[PDB]
Amino acid sequence: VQLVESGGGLVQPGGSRKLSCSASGFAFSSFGMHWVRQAPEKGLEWVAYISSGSGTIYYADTVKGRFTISRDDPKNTLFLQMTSLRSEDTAMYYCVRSIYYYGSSPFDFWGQGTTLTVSSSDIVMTQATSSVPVTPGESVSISCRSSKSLLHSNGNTYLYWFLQRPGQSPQLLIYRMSNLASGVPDRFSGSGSGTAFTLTISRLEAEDVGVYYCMQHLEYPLTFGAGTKLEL
Amino acid sequence: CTLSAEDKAAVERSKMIDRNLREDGEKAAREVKLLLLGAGESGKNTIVKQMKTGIVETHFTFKDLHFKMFDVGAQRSERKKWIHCFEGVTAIIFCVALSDYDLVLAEDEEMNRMHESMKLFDSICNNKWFTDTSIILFLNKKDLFEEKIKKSPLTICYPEYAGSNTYEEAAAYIQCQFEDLNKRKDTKEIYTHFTCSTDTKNVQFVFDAVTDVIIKNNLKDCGLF
Amino acid sequence: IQTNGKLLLAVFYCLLFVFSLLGNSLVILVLVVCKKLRSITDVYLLNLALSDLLFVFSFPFQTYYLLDQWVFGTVMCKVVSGFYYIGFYSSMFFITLMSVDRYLAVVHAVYALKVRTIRMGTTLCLAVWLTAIMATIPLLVFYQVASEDGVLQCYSFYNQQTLKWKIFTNFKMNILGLLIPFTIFMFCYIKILHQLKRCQNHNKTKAIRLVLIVVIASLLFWVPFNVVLFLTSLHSMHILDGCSISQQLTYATHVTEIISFTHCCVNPVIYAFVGEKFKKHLSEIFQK
Amino acid sequence: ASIAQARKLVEQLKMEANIDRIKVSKAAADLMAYCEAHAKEDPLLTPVPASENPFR
Amino acid sequence: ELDQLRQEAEQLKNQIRDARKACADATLSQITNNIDPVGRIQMRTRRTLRGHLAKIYAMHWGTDSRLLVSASQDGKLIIWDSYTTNKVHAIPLRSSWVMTCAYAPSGNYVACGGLDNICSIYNLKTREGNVRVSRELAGHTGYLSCCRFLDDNQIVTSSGDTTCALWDIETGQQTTTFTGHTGDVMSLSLAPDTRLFVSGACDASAKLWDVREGMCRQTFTGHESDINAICFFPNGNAFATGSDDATCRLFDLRADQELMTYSHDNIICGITSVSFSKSGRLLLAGYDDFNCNVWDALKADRAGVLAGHDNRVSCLGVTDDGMAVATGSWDSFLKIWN
Repeated sequence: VQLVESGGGLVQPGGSRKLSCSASGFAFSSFGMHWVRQAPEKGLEWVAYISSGSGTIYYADTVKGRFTISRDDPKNTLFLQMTSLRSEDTAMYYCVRSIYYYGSSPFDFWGQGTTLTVSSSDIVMTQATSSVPVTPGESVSISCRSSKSLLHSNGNTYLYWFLQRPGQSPQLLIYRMSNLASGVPDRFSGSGSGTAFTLTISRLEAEDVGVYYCMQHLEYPLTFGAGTKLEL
Repeated sequence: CTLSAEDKAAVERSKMIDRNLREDGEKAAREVKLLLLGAGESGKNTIVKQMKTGIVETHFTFKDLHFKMFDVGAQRSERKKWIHCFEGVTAIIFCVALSDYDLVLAEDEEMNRMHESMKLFDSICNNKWFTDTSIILFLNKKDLFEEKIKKSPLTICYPEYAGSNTYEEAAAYIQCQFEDLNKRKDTKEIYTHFTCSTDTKNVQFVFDAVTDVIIKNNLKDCGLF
Repeated sequence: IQTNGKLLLAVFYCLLFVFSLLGNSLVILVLVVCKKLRSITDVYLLNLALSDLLFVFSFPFQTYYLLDQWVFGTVMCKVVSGFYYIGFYSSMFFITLMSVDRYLAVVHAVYALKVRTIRMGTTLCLAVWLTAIMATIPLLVFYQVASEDGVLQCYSFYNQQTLKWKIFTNFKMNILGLLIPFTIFMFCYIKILHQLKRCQNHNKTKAIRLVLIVVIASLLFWVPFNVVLFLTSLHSMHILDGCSISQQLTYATHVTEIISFTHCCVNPVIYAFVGEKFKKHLSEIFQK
Repeated sequence: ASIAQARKLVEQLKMEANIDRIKVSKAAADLMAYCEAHAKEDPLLTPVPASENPFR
Repeated sequence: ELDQLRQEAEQLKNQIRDARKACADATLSQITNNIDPVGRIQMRTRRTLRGHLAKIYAMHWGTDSRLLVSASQDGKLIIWDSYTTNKVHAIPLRSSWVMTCAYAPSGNYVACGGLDNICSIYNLKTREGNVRVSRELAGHTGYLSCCRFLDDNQIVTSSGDTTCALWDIETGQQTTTFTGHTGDVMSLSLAPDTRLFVSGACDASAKLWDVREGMCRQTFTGHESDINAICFFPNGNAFATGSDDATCRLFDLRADQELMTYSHDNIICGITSVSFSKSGRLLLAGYDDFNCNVWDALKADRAGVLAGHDNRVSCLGVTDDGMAVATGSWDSFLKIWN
């Protein structure tokens, strides 16, 4: 399973360009896709989302109309067409995949990344800590607080926990506050009360060192946490 | 809406799945289903080669018409439990070997092979599931009968028989006898054809037969009846 | 003379209306409510029942017009005329479309099994509906209510300039309303006989009987109206003129209306009620 | 073969004939005891209110 | 002497029969004569699952009692969600002739099979996102009538070759083979203990086999015709058998005898499927006369009728939490009842 995304480079301001994301090793048709970009020094932020069969093509509020995204199912590719770049658009674009059914793990796999440089009522996510000293082998609790109740009458609360090793793509940790991502050690766990949710690390390791992000998946404009960084 | 983003996306996945299911159902409906029964060594394999585990499945298209032929010769189980799964087939191909009336069943000489053939035919033609389903009944080993009749008169298998030893009279006798096993004449039909290894129009006979069945089915559906 | 016949055809109107409403409602209930719209012919039959009922609103208002002066109003008068005319064109195109469908089913099955789907049937029936509405609109705008001899009459009002249009629109129901589609009806239904004659079925005799019954009955209650309308148009444009002939033509218009819209009752029975499937469904419903 | 088949069948019934069997009253008592132990828990036997029933 | 062997078999049969006669002083009906009846019970069509185009032959409920799996001759094994009638999965089958479907207790795997004589084990949860044939288990010389997962590695398959089998999935071989059942085995049911299981066959009898030792301990007779469905009492020492003679026969494992029969003069068709509730008070049986029947277990009275399927009811199931009863009939609709 790979998500190779190509393009990037330095572009004159106001330019237009297409970012590419070539996928292999899985049924690209059955998996919806997302483009999620990261500023050089800030956290991740949602950009675009396209469902399976191209039924829905959603974009974040700040970037609607200016951005477009399409998919080539016969060739298993994803393209993000880009118009009139600004200094705010200088970022690191990540290609993310998702699937939606009961028991599925959205945002499970993330891409390697592409760099793009440009010359000169939404749910609020708060990670109040933003810096915590860590000592290996000791349990750390990192709490993310949302503006509105992430619980839904269906019985689900929609919070996602992502770990970013340095110089590495984000990795899913917990979905729906309590479901451990497949392939992730049990040292991480989650627990929340519908307004604030904590990720608990039992025994810290070197792999645990990184930056953690919290997502909500209730309203379509996805909002990200600031990022809690681990310093040993 | 009162549905989350993930709930809506799951509903969209379900919509895609229903669309694919409808497409596959249309594709299956375009297809013509034949259930092939051969009483022992009744030319089943030979005709199978000509037109080209428990069940043997074959698919072939002739003049833009698709055919799925299901052979159940190797089942060797209680037919009452798995013969109803074939309710709804376009037609039943039934192979009878004419050369078998001199030969006897492997389970002692007590029953003739033709006798077993007609009990099996009486079972399947009159089965409750195949009430309205047509039968294309193939008379195989025509050359063997033609060469071999003069040695043994047909009266041994049919004591009531009184006729010449020529091919035509004997074949007419057997065809009439097999068509006589049909308890219920009005609903269904029986198509008889004699085949050898040389002929290449046996599958054409199958096509005309299933075309008749298709026309009858639509006549029932279209209101002409 | 015409008054006694008018009372007789009013009693016939009452019986005709109740029977047609009951038959169309029962066919609709069986096809969509009690059972499923499985086949393309099932869709076609249900839509033909809707077309029939769309025609059967008309006769209560027409009966009231015949018995008494119009009191509904000009807009209601146009609505009544529209109901009548959409029933008309819908009958044309639906009978012809089912004719084509049966031709495909019986003659070219190797193509029918693939062309005949729910989507194709929906597209054809839809196109029939829009064509009927677009044909109705020009006669929708024509109808007007006028007071003659103290009696209010809702009728298709034509001026001297519109008199030529009256000839064209009356002929349009002949040359385009019936002549073009009944060429297809003729070609398909006799062709069903030739293929069915060259066939081996136990059901071929019953099917021959039913197809002959349909093809004769459609003519019986469908051609006299068109030929009488054509003759009336000829009289209006004065090639064949006679005052006593004109009175006989008015009487013939009344009786040919009777003949034409007895179809709203007879067509459902011959197109749905006869046949094994509908009797089976009726028996199942009675069992329920 | 056939004689050996009969022999094996005979040893089969011989093995099956040695099973201890308890009084049928004890059997019915056990059945009714399990029936009474979980009578309240079963949703079909005792109708549930619509609030906690998910299939609404 | 072969006649001597037959005589010994007859003597053993007499010994078994009179052992049962001595071990049965009374019957069930007199014992439960004082208890209050269930009374009239009705279950509505809460959900109707669509999308199947051929006759439904088998159903199975997931462990959580949210997901379910449905099999039909259209070659589609469809995994559905109950409350939201969504198709979480739809698997095209190689062999459209399917009569058995199974949901693994861990929910990771699903089993299918039929006239193909092969049991297909399907891995739902994979990185690729597509359900794949995890393993193809072969070896039965007849059609696979039913198959239940012992766990993610061990599976039991009953077949029409007059045999049951216990297969190890990862190796792909059949570790154990249960033989001695004259007819074609039509159904099997694992106990909650998951080591002993009862299987009924076409020879009008059932046998309780053990998974570990691999030999039948108790053989139960009583029916006049074939046995189509078998199920275990929720506790474990009793089991119910649905047969072609319009009677449901409930037996106890310890008493080794027929504890009760269920029949009424109206029903004449066979019983396609049988099931039990959570408490064991209710026995649900689908028949060929198009309607499921709910019987009281302690009193042979019929508790009610679940009607609403326009064709033969071919499979039944009860949710593990016991909340819902799913009936899948040949009319290509599965209905959930509550």
